[PDB]
Amino acid sequence: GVFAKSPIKPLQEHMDKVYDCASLLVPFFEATITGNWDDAVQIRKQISLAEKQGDSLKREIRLTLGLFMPVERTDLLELLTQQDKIANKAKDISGRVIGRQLLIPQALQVPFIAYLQRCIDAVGLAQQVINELDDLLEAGFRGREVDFVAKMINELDIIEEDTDDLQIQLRRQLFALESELNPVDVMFLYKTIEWVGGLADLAERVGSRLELMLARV
Amino acid sequence: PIKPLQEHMDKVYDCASLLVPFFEATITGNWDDAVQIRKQISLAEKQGDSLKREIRLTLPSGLFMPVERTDLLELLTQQDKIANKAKDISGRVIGRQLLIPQALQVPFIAYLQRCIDAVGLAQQVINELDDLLEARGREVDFVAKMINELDIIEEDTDDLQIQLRRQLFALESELNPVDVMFLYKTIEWVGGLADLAERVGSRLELMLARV
Amino acid sequence: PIKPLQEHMDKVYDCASLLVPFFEATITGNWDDAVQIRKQISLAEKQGDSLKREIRLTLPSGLFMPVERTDLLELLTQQDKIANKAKDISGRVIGRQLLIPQALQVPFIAYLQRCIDAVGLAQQVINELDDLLEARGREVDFVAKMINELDIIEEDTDDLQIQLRRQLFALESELNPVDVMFLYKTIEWVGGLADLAERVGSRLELMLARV
Amino acid sequence: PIKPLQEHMDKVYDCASLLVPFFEATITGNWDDAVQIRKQISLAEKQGDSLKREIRLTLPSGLFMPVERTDLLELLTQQDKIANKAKDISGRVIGRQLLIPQALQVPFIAYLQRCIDAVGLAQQVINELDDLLEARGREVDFVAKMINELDIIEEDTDDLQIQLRRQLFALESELNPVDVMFLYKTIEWVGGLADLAERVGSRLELMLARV
Amino acid sequence: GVFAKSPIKPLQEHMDKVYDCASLLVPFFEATITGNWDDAVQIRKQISLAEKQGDSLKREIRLTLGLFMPVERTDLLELLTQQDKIANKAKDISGRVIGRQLLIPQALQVPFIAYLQRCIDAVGLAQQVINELDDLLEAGFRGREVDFVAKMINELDIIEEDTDDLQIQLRRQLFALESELNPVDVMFLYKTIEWVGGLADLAERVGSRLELMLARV
Amino acid sequence: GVFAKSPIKPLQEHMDKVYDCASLLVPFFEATITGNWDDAVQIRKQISLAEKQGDSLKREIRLTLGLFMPVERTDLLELLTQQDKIANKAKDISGRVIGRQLLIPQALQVPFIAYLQRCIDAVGLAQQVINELDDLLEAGFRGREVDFVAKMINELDIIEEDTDDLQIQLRRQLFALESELNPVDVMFLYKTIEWVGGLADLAERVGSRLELMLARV
Ligand SMILES: [Cl-]
Ligand SMILES: [Cl-]
Ligand SMILES: [Cl-]
Ligand SMILES: [Cl-]
Ligand SMILES: [Cl-]
Ligand SMILES: [Cl-]
Repeated sequence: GVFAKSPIKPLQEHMDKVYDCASLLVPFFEATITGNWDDAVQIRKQISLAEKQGDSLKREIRLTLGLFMPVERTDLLELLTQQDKIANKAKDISGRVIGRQLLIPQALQVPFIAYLQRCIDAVGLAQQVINELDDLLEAGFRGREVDFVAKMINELDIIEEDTDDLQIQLRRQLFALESELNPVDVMFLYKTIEWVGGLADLAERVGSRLELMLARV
Repeated sequence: PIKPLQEHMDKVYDCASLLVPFFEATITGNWDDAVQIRKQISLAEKQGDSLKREIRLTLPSGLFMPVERTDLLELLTQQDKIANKAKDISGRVIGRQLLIPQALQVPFIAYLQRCIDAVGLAQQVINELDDLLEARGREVDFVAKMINELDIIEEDTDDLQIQLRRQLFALESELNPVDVMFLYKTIEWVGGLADLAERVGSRLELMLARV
Repeated sequence: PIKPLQEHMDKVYDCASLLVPFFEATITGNWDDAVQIRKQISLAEKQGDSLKREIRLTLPSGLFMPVERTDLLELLTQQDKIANKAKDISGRVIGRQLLIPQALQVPFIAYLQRCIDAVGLAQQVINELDDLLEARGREVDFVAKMINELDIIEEDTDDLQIQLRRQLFALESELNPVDVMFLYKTIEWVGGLADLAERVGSRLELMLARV
Repeated sequence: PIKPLQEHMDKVYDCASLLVPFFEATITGNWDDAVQIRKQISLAEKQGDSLKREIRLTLPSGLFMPVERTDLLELLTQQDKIANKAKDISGRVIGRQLLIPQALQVPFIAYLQRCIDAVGLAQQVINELDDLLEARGREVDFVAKMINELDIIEEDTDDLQIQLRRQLFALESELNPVDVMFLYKTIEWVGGLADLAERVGSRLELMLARV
Repeated sequence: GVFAKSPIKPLQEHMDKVYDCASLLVPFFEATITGNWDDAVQIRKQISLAEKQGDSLKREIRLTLGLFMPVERTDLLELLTQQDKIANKAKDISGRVIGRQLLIPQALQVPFIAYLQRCIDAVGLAQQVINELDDLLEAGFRGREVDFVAKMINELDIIEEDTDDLQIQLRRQLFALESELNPVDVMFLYKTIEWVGGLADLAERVGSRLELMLARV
Repeated sequence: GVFAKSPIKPLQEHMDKVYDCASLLVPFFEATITGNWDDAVQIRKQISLAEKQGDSLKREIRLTLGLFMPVERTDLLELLTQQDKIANKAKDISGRVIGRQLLIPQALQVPFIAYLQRCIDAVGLAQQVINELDDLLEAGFRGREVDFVAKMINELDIIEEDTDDLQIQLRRQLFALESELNPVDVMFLYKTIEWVGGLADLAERVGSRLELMLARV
C-alpha cells in the first residue's frame, strides 16, 4: 500500500528500462570499434538483462491492466507493445553484430556513432513525452493537449532532420567504400544502418500512440 | 472530478435538512420563523443552482477523465431535484399555512427526519466515491454496502409512513376534506425526497458498472 | 445474459397479477383473505428484490457480453418498480379498507386486468428477446410488433379508464369527498402499472438500437 | 438526422398549444367547441405518434451519424410525453366539464400560456441544434443560453403558479372539495408540460456533452 | 467562413497531395533512364516539395481534429498516418536512387516503368475510395456500405493481380541478368522493386482503415 | 438454418485454412531439398489453392460482419487481416523459392527444416488460442481472461526461445559457409530465414489482437 500513482506509471517504468536498454548500444558499438569483443560481449549481456527486465515489467502489466481509469486499457497495451519492440531491437542488433563480429569501417566509425546516438535520442524523446504525460493527466483541460502535441511534433522534426542528414552522410560514405569491401559485409552494413534507424521509427510510433490517446478525450 | 458534485450534494443535503426545523417552527405556530427558514431553504437552493450552472458550463470542457461527463450531468440532475423538492414543499406549506394535526406531529417529524436520512446516505455514498476513484472487486462491496444501508432506511421509513397514514385515516372525519388531501400529499412529497435520494445511488451504481 | 432478467420479470408479473384476486377479495368483503393475498404480494416483491440484489452484485463481474451491463441494470430498475407499485397499492387498500362502489366493480376489475396485461406484454417481449440475441433487420420487425401490441392494449385501457372515471364522476355526489379522491388515485396508480411496463419496453428498444 | 425530431417537436408544440384555445372555449361556456378543439388536440397527438413510429422503425437502420441513435430515441420519448399530456389534460376537462372559477380565469390562462412557452423554448433549441451540428466551444454558449432562457420562463411560471394557488386557496370554502382538488391537479398537470419541456432540453444537453 | 465541408475533406486534400507526390516517380525514373540526372534531381525537388506540402496539411489536421462528428477522430488520424507514409516512400525511394545514381538495366526499363505505374495506380484507387467516401457520408444507410466495400475489393483484386504478374516478370528478368551485374547493385535493384511494391501495400492499408471506419457505424 | 454458432467460428475456419496453407511449406521445402522441383511446383499449387480458399472465406466475412454481438466487429476484421498475412507469406515464400530454384545448402537442410517447423508451430499456437477462445466466450467471467493470457504468454515464450536458438544456429552455419557461395544467393538465404521467422511474428500479432479483445471486456 503506497500513495496514489498514475495509471501511466508502470508504462513509464517500462519505457525507462527500454531506454536504458537501447542506450547500451553506444558503449556496445564503441567496444566493437576498439576491437574489444570480450567487452562487447559483456555489454550485450547488460543489454540482454535490461531486455529481460523490461519483459518482466511487460508481463506484470499485461496480467494486471483495472477499475475506473482515465485512459483506455487497450491504448496502454498498444503503447507497451511498441516500447517493448525498442528493447528487442537493441538486443537483436547487438546479437547480429556479435554473431558476425561486424566491424564498422574506420571511415564510418565517427558518423555511425553520431547517427546511433541521435536515434537513441529519438527514444529519449519518447521517454520524455511518456513522462510529461502525467502533467496532462494530473492537470490538463481541452486545449493543453494541443500544445503538448505541437511541442512533440516540433521536437521530433528536429531529431528527424538530424537523423535524416546523418543517415544520408553515412550511406554516401559507405557507397564510396563499397569497392574496398566484401559484398555481403556491405549489405550487412546497410542493414545495420537501417536497423539503427528503426529505433527512431519505433520511438515515433510510441509518440503516435500517445497522440491517439489524447485524441479520444 | 467528483469534487464539484460532492459540493453540490452537500448543498442539496443542507437545503433538504432545513425542512426539519421548518416544520418544527410551523408546529409551534411560529409562522414568522417558518417564513425565515423557508428563506434559508430558498437560498440554499439558489446556491445549489449556481454550483449546478457552473458544472454544466465546465464539464463539457473536460479532457482525460475517469468517469463519463454524461453520468456526472445525470447525477447532477437528480441531486438538484432534491433541493427543488424541499423548496416546493416548504412553499406549499407557507401558502396554505398547513397545520399538522397534534396527534401526527411527533411521528411526522420522525418520518421527515428518516426521509432526510435517505438524502444523507446519498451524500455519504457520493463522498465515499473518492475512495473508489482514488483506489477492481472493491466496487461490488461498495454497492453491497449501499444496498444494505438503504434497505435499513427504507424499512424504517415504510413503517413510519404506514403509521402516519393510519393515524391520519383515523382522524379524517374530524378534518376538512381538502386539508386531509393536503396532509396525504405532504406525506407523499416528503417520501419523494427519499425516492430522489435512491435515484442518486442508482446513478452512482450505473457509473460503477461502466468500469 | 438476459436469463436472470427474465426470471426477475416473471416474478414481477406474478406479483402484479395478484392484484386481481386481491381486489376481488376486497370486493366480496373478504378482508381477511385480502390481507392474506397482500402477504403473497409482499412475498413476491421480497423474492424479486432478492433476485435484483443478486443481479446487481453479479452483473459488474461480467466479462464478454452481448448487451451493456448498464442497460440490464436500467431494465432491472424499471421492472422492480412494477412489483413495488403492486405492493404499495395493495397496502393503501388494506389501510383504508377501500371499497370500490358496486357500480364500478366490474369495469374496475376489467381495467385492472388490462393494465396487468400491459405487464404481461413486457414479460412476453423480455422472453422473446432471447430469439434476437440467439439469432440484423430482425430487430426492426420485433420493435414494430411490440409497438403494434402495445397500441392495442393502450387503446383498450384508455377506453376503460375513461368509462371508469365517467362512472365515478356520476357517483361523486353520493360519496365522501376523500373516498372519491382515493378512488381516482387508485385508478391512476393502476394505470401506472401499464406506464411502468411501457418503460420496460422502451429500455429494450434502446438496447436494440445500440447494436 | 435531427430533422425528423424537429418535425415531431413541431407537431408536439402544435398539440400542446391548442390547450390555450381549448381552455378559453371552456371558460366562455362553449363546450361543443371545446370538444371540437379536443378533437384537434387528439389529431395532432395521433399525427405525432405516427412520426414517432416511423422514426423508431427507421433510426436503427442508420449508418454513419453525428449523434447517438439512443439519444434521439430518448429525446423522442420525452417529446412525445408532451402531446400525450395535452391530450390527457383536455380529456379530463371534458370529462368533468371542469369550470375554472371566474376569479382564476385570467391568471390561469396566463400560467397555461407560460407553460406552453416552455414547450416553445424546447422547440426553439431543437431547431437551433442544426446550427451546432452544421457547424468546439460553441456548445457551451448554446447551453449557457438555453439555461438563461429557461431561468426566465421558470421564474415567471413559479410566480404565476403561486398566485394562482393563493387565489384558489382563498376560494376553497366556496367550492366543492373534489372540484377544488381537481383544480389543484389541473394546475399541477399544466406545470408538468413545462417539466417535460425541461427534460427535452436536458437530453439535448447530454447529447452535446458526449461530443 | 465557407460552406459546410465533409470532415473527410481535409483528408481528401492530403490524399490528393500524396498521390501527386507518388505520381512524380514516373517522370523521375523516366529521367534516370534517359540518363538525365540533372532533370531527375529537379523532379526529386518536386517530390520533396509535394511531401513538404503534405506534411504541412498533416500538421494542420493533427492540431485541429472537433465537436459533433460522423466519424472517429482516431480513425482519421490513423488514415492520415498511412497516407503520409506513401509520400515519404516516394521521397525516400527517389533519394536512394539519386544517392547511388541507380540505373535500371536496359532490359528491365519498360517492365519496371509499367510496374511502377501500376503501383501508383493502387495509390490512385486509395485516392478514389477516399473521395467516394463523401457519397456514403452525405447519403448512405445500412447496406450501401457493403456495396462500397465489395466494389473496393473487386478493384483492388484487379490491380493486385496485375502488379503481382509484373513483379514476377520483373524479378524473373533481373534473375536472368544477375551474372552480368555487380552483386550490390543486384540487391539494390531487388530492394527498389520491393520499395515500389510498398507504395501499393501502403495504399491497401488506406483502404483497410476506411473499411474499419465503415464497420463501426 | 443451423444451430447457434460462435461469432468467432468463421474466424476459426479461416485460421484453420491459413494453418493448413503455412503447413504445406514443410513438404514444399522437403521436395526442393531432394531436388524434385516438379513436386515442389505441385505443392506450391496446393499452397496457392489454400491461400485462394482462405481469401474467399475472408471476402465472405468482410461482406457479412451483424446485430447483437459479444466482440467488436473491428477486432474481428483486424484479426482476419493478420491471419490472412500468414497464408500470403506462405504463398510468397514458396513463389520466391520456385522463382530462383533456391537450394538450401546441404549443411543447413536439417536445421532449416527444424526452424521452419517451429515457426509453423507458432502459427499452430495462434490456431490453438483462437479455438480456445470459444471457451471464454461460451463461459468466462472477470478473471478467467487473465489465466488465458498468462497461458498464452507461457506457451509463446517456449516457442520463441526455441525459434530464437534455431535461428541463431542457422545464421551461424550460413555465416561459416558464405565463402563457398555466391553473394546474391547468400543474401537470399538470409532473406528466406527472415521470411520464415515472419510466419512466427505474424502469429504473435494474432495473439496480440486476441489479447486486446479480451482487454475491452
Ligand atoms: Cl538500405
Ligand atoms: Cl396519498
Ligand atoms: Cl385523477
Ligand atoms: Cl397541488
Ligand atoms: Cl527481394
Ligand atoms: Cl538477415
